[PDB]
Amino acid sequence: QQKRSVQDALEAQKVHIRVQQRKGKKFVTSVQGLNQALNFRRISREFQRRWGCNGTVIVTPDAGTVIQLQGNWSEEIKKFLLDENMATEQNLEIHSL
Amino acid sequence: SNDLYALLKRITRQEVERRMIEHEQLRQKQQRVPQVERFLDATSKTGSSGSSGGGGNKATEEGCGYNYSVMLRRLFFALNRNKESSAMTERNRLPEPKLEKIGKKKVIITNFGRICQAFNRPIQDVKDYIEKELSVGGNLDSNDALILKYEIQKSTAFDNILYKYLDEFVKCNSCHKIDTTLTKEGRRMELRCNWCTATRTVQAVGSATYSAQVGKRSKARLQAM
Amino acid sequence: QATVNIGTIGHVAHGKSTVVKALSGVKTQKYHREAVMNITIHLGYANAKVFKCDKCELPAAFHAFPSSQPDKTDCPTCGSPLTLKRHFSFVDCPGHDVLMATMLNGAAIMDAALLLIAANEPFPQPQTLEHLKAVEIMRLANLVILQNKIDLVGEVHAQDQYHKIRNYIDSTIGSNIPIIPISAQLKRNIDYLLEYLCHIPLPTRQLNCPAHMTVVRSFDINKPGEVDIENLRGGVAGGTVTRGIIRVNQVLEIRPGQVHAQTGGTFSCTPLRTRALTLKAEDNSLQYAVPGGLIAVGTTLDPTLTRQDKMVGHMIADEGSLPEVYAEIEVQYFLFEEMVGRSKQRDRNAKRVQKLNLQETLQINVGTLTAGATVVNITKNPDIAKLTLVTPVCCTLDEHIAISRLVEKNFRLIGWGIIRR
Amino acid sequence: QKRDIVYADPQEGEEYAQVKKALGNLRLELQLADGSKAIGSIRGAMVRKVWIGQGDVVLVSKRSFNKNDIVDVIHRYNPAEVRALVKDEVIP
Amino acid sequence: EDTREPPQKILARCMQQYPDESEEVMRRCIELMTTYNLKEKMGPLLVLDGIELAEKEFMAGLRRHSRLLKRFCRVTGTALLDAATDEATKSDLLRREKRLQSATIEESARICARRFEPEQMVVILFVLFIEGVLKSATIEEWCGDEKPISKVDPAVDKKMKQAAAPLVEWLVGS
Amino acid sequence: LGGSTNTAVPLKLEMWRLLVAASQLREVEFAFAMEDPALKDSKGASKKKDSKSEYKMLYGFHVINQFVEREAVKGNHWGQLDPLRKAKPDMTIVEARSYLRWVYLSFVEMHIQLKLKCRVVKLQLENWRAERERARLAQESPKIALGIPLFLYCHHHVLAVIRDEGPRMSSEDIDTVRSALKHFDLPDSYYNKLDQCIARWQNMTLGTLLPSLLPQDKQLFETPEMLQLIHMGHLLERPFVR
Amino acid sequence: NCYIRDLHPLSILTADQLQRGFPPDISLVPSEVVSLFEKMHSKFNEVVWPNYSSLQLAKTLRAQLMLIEPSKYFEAETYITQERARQYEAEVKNAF
Ligand SMILES: Nc1nc2c(ncn2[C@@H]2O[C@H](COP(=O)(O)OP(=O)(O)NP(=O)(O)O)[C@@H](O)[C@H]2O)c(=O)[nH]1
Ligand SMILES: [Mg+2]
Ligand SMILES: [Zn+2]
Repeated sequence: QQKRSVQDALEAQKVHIRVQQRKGKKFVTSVQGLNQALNFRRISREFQRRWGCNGTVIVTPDAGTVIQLQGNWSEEIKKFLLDENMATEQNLEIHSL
Repeated sequence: SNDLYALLKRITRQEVERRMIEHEQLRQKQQRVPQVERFLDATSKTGSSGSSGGGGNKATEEGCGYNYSVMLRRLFFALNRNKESSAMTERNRLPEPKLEKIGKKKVIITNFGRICQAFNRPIQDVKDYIEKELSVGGNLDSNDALILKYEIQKSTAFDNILYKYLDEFVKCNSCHKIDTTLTKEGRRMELRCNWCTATRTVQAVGSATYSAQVGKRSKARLQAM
Repeated sequence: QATVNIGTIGHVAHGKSTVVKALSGVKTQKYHREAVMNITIHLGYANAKVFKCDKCELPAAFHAFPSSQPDKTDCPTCGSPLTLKRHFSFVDCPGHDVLMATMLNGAAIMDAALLLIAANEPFPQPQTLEHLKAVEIMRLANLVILQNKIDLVGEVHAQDQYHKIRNYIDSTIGSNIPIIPISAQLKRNIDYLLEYLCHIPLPTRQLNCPAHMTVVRSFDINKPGEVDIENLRGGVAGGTVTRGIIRVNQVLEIRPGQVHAQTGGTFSCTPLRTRALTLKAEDNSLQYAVPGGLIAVGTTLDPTLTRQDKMVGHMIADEGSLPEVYAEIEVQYFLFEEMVGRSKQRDRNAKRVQKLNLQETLQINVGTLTAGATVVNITKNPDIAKLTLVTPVCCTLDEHIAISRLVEKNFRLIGWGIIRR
Repeated sequence: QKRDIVYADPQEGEEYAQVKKALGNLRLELQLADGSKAIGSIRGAMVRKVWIGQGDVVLVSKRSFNKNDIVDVIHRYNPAEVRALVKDEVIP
Repeated sequence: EDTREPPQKILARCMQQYPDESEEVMRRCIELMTTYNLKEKMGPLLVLDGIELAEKEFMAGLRRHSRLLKRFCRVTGTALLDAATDEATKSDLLRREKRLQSATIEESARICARRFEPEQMVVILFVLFIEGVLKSATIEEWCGDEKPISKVDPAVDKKMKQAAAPLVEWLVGS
Repeated sequence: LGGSTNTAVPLKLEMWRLLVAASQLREVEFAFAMEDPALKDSKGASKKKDSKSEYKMLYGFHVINQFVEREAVKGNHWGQLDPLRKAKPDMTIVEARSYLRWVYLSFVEMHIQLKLKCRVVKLQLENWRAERERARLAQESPKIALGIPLFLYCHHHVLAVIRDEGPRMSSEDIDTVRSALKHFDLPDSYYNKLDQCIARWQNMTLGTLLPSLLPQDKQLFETPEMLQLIHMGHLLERPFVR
Repeated sequence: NCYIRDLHPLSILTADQLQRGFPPDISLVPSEVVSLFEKMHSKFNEVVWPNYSSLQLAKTLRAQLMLIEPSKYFEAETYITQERARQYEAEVKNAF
């Protein structure tokens, strides 16, 4: 009840996005902070098909179920998680630009 | 003016007629009623001492508090006759960072030292935040011109980075204004305002979650031999 | 000790604990509070004594700190000795969305509150309004409306604001409550404020009826004590008294007591008999507790739980005095028309409340309780629901209930009820 | 040589505006410093003699015969002059 | 319904007695009905209604309970203007003035049906418009009068005609 | 504050004013102005018919529902000053429909610019108040220089009405008269007469309009500025014939 | 610095004012005519005046002067002076 509600609506769940550059004008992008329950294969395979990209479903020690993409995308990696209960609009880090 | 009676057809017709002459009687009658009604409310005449002084609370509500606050707010001499004209919305002036493209890889930022001074934060700490976001190396040292391995087409668009730093760390969310000064309170607790002294805490970056991989290899393994 | 309990309401980012900080000089923490930043989360308490400054009404300038003003035994503002009038406690009831239910928990304790609005936002937010309707369940008469920030923006926008607010009030709740400027991280215009609090009268209470206490705090064990007698420096039932005189070395019953699991489908709960070790209020120690004020009644027996407050909505009385424990409460409910706490565009554009129906998650905020309920019956008589509570509630009055429902990962007042029982 | 800076004439088309993102087939997406959203183009004397990047500020023209067709980039302001312009009194 | 008939009576009686003592303040009442909705709500339906205030005293007691009937009968009431949006808040208000003024003419002929004379309906309606209780259209106060009641049905087709010609005849300025 | 948006609007207002015989309507041709009043008249009719007491912008393709009031309410004519003044008298004949439309659109113009002007008045106002307060300190609060624009604008604004319907009185008329009352206190009977005049001009929709809600004094510097000693005695820009 | 100084009536000699009265230039307001009018009004009444509560030369002139001023008083519905201004001007200069 209320307890869980709070413990969830005000704690944990913090959603990282980042952008970097491979070279010249080539770029890369990641996402982290998404819950284990969700199938990563289904989100990654969406992003891809909606624009020439390239995903992954990488699992890294103590940071795992972290997925990256090819190209600079920051805007749409925020936009798509806003309407979709994936980011309480409060946990949205951008490290781009 | 206006009578009240047990009206009947004939008497109804009187009222009808009286109105038809001029509509002033009814109009101005109910202009006069709210005048003395509202006087009686605000200055109070209500029964029982606690509600009488309740409408006396109301009486001293009427600008009286705000009046004493006029002379007060003028007497501080820091809400009045200053650089608030523009410093209000933060319209403050910040040195416009200025760049160089050396080697078509690196970007040297000459104005680094001057900039860091202006919002009154030290050297190494400011540098950290910048370099973390962009996820590059480079250092400072030198003649206090920064170096970065990040490559961009030469622009004024470095500003976005600075904006993030300034709206997290230095800029209070009370007034919008930087005169601010960092403190050490408890563990991971810092920051103070001093132009109205509404204290605010903030926390400092220590990233280390995910960075990906980029991007040559062979060399990496070779060095990590 | 404190004689009169003064709460604080207002949406977050308009000040709450800020006004309290001005007067008391103390702040509240729990560690977690820092990590989320400017969320208060649980409840405030502090104490500041009233002593009349005798040439003060509204003098031009003095020190920002309130020690020249009341909470001192000597006056430098009139330059003469002070004389007692009153003493107050403070309580801070949250203004954040999620924290509705814990505002409710602390809403039946108080004997008045300060509404806080600020000039830096729009007219009436949603959360403000929702606070007000919450009050009207427990039916406080005294209320005071304030503008926290008036010196951070101009002396133009101030006036307008005041006119609008002024219109709106005494068209909702009479008494024509005053609307007042203050500052309280610049800590000015207390003198003004204080003068209005002085005039708020003594309430009446009963001091010779069987004991009744409402608990909202627990845990004070250690760290340190560490060496010697070893641990700890047993616990408390830290809360307010409404009836009777809680003296030292009396025998107390906790009437929800220790909760025991279901044995198949029917649960049972057994009272806990406990003794008063000491009465502690403020930094002083009492020998008897008078109704009103937060008294830390020292409890005894066993360990486990009651870590920060697992005494949520618990009632303490004397031995042989039992407020009747009910697992099922027959609630006669009345709903509001507007789902307050909704944020869309403007408060006045709100969505309308949906009817109460079978099989839905409720809540039920019986006073200081936060018991989970499911509607099993809408039928017994029209507009009566026989609601089964998992966590038992003790009746001492007919009980005035606020009903909260989940709207979207958070409950938002929907109506009020009274128990027929 | 000559001036590197010109000012808009409010008549005969010509109004300041800023690039947003870039689009294929020589066209780009363009937005007005008073009005609503727009789509621009470019002239053939700037087809790869001049590169107009995103968030660069420029000077349009507008069609004489029919408004609300499409508009076109007839000049570019070097970054040196943008800061100066924006300062003085002129554009947001 | 609720098996709790009584407070609906005490509603009425507290709107007799609060006027009796002091006619000066009538403010509280605004929070009185908020607690006590158990019947079918509405403002002037339950504030014109009383005990002996609304029966025997009705005629003169109308103009001796004035202020609170200008707080409920005339408008629901707000001061709002915006140089931003304020188009849809137009009809939001207007619908609630529409419903209000109209069905207070139901309440008029439901008090004049325990105080039966066709004429004494006419009386009251003018003593509304004379004060600040109403000041809006006499269209409302004629067309509405014929016949809004079915809560008391059987005054219908006589009281109809007598609702009055002088209403219409002052309306058009004739 | 600010105050950039405020300048950005007159650009727009200059455009829309000139778009209107850029192209939207031409509909039918004038054809010489049959008369000026006829506009007002059949606006009166069309607005009465389907009323929210607003009409204008909403459901923007009411251009149809002339057809209603044409084929029904078909005559011999209702509001028949038109046919009389014409010869041939057209009634349901197509020309008449065109006329009606041309009224409706040419009025939507007037209204939709009026809105913007009201906003302008508000933004003129607020910065002049904030100015004044700062100089209250002096307690003689000057100056007459910066608020002559406010006043002169409210003149311009107001006298856009001979042609116009009553706009929404709530925001609009109030926001005008209180920049001439609440924030410019002045002698009364200038006030009283002026508000009578505004009712006259307005009417063809509504007379009254008593704008009596919240006059307030923190402002009283005037008389040594008087009422026509800020006209004769301080104007440089000062209306001209056209 | 400055220095840019204004000017006004000027020289017009009492015989040039007599004969030519008023020869152009004329006016430019703000404040210009209004000042002059203030002067005339006060100076006329201010003489006390020691004869001339008769002969009817007085009451003629005084009345005529009083009739000038209602232009200054009652002209403007809003903040407008229509061109009705310079009729006020032509008045005061013909008077003087
Ligand atoms: N300038 C100024 N700052 C103020 C004023 N009132 C409060 N503040 C600032 O606002 C901040 C918030 O204080 P706080 O009381 O925690 O806000 P809150 O509304 O109580 N938090 P919560 O909503 O969770 O209860 C404080 O840092 C204080 O400095 C005021 O009147 N003026
Ligand atoms: Mg707080
Ligand atoms: Zn500050």
